[PDB]
Amino acid sequence: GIALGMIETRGLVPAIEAADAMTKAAEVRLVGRQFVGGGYVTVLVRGETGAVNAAVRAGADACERVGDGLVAAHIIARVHSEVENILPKAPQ
Amino acid sequence: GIALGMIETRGLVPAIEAADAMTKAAEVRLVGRQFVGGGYVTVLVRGETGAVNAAVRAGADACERVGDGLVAAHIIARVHSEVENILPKAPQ
Amino acid sequence: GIALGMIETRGLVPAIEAADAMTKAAEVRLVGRQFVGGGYVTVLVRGETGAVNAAVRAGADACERVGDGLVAAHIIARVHSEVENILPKAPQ
Amino acid sequence: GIALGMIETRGLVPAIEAADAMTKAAEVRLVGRQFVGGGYVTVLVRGETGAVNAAVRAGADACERVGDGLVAAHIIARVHSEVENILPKAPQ
Amino acid sequence: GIALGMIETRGLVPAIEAADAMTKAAEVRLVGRQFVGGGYVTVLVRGETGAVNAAVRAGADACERVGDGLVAAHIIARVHSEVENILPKAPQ
Amino acid sequence: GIALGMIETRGLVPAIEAADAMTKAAEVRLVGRQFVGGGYVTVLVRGETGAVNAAVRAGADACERVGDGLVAAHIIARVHSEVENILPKAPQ
Repeated sequence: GIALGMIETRGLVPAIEAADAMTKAAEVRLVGRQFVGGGYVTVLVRGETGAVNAAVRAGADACERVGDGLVAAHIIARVHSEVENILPKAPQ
Repeated sequence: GIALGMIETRGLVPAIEAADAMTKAAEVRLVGRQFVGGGYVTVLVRGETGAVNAAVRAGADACERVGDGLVAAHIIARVHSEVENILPKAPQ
Repeated sequence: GIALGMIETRGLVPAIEAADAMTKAAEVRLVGRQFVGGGYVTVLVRGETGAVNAAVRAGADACERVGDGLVAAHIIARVHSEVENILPKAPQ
Repeated sequence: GIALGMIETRGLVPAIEAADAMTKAAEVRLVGRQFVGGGYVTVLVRGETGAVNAAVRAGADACERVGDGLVAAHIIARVHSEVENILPKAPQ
Repeated sequence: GIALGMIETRGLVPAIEAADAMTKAAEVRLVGRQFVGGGYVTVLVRGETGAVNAAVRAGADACERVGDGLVAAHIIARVHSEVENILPKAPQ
Repeated sequence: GIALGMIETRGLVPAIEAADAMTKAAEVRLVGRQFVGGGYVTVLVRGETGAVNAAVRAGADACERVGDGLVAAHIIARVHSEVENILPKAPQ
C-alpha cells in the first residue's frame, strides 16, 4: 500500500503520541520521524488508502492535546514517483 | 531542461504537498528537499521553462492550505552556471 | 517493562532535572535525551506502567520551575511495535 | 580578485535568487551558501571591488521581494588575512 | 566529587562567561558545553557539593549581564546513576 | 597572548564584519566562528590584553550596523585553564 499519511507537531512528544495513535488505528507502517528544524517534528506512515485515512484522523485527534500540539495532518493517497525520492523508507 | 522552480514552506508537511503537486503538474524532476533551519523547508525542481512555470504555480496553490503554509514560490528560468554549484543534483 | 514516559522542556537544564526526578521517583530506565530543534529537549524513560506513572509525575513537578520550564509530560503504557523503531534504546 | 560580497536572507529561496542576481550582474565567483541557523541563509561571492559592488547591489534589489526577504547586504573590499580562515573557498 | 552544576544561556558568549566565573569560583571541572538548539547553550560542571554551590552562584551573577543573558542556574548534588548516561564526561 | 575577545551577532554577515574589524584593529588571531543555533553566530579572537580590548571595541562598533546586528561584545583577559577545553584553537 503506497498511500502516505503525515502529521507535523511542535515538539517530539506530540509526534510520538501521533505515531502511536496512527499505528494503533489501522494497518500502517511508520516510515520516518524527521526533526525539521525550529521545533517542528514530522511523522510519516504508509499503507492502503483506507488505512492511512483512519490513521491520520486518529493521530490528529490524539496529538492535538499533547505538549505544544498539532501543526498539520495530511494525506496523499498516491504520491508522484518523484516524491518517493525524498520519503524515508525506514525510520532511525 | 535547466529551469529551476522552488517552493519554501514552514514545516515539512506543506513541502511534501508542494513537491507532489509540482511533480504531478508538469514534467519536472525533484532535485532536492532542504531543511534550512528555523523550520523553513525548501523543495527544488528542474525542467523546461513552461513545465517549471506550471509546476511552481500548482505547488504554491496546493501547499498554501497545508500546515503552517507557504513562504516563497519562485522560478529562475536559467540560473547562472555559478549557481549550479549550490543546487542539489539528486535528492536524499 | 515497556511503558514509555516522556517529558519535553524548553532548554536542556530543565530536561536534566526532569531526568533526575523521574529516575529517582521509580524504577525506570533513561533511554534517551533528544535535542529536537528550536530549543525543545525531550527525555524518555521505560519501565513498568506503575513506575512510569510515578516517574513522569515526579519529573513534571520538578522541571516546571527550572529555566524556561515544561512543555509536555506524557505516558504511553504500551506503544505499538511500529513506534519502537523511532524510540532510542540507549542514551548517548 | 579578493573583495567579498555577502547577502543574508530569511530562508533559502531568496538566497538562491540573490546568488543568481549577483553572479549575473558582474564577474564574481560564488564561494559559499551557509545555513546559519534560525532560518538565516548567507551567500558569499568573491571578485574585484567594482564587480563585487555591482553584484551585491543587484542581489539585494532582487532578493528583497522573494519569500521572507533580505536581512543584510554588505561588502568588504579586502578582508584581513585572518578572516580568510572562516570564508569558504568552494561551495557544496 | 559528583555534584552537578548547570547554567543555560541565550547565546554562546554568556555561556563562556558563566564557565569562566564558575571555574574561577571553586574547584569544579568543566565537563561540557552543549548547543541545545534555538540559541540555548548549556555549560556543565562537576565537583564536590560546596564547590558546585559556590560555582553556580558565581556563574549566574556573572553571565546575567552578558549578551542575551541567563536562562537557568541549577544544581543537582547527586544525580541518579541513570542520569550519568546523558552527561558529558569531557568537553569538546 | 591568551586574552579572549568574543562578539555574538544575529546572523553570519555581521559576524564576518566583526571578525574583519577586530583583526584589522589590533594584533589578534581569529580562533573560531561558531554557529550557535537560533541564528546566533559567535566569533572568537585571542591576543594580548591591550590588543583584545582594542579589537573587541572596533568589532562591536562595526557590526552593530550590519544586518540584524550585535548581541554581545565581551572580553575575558585570562580564562581559567578549564575554559580552554571549550575554546576552538583554529577556525574551520
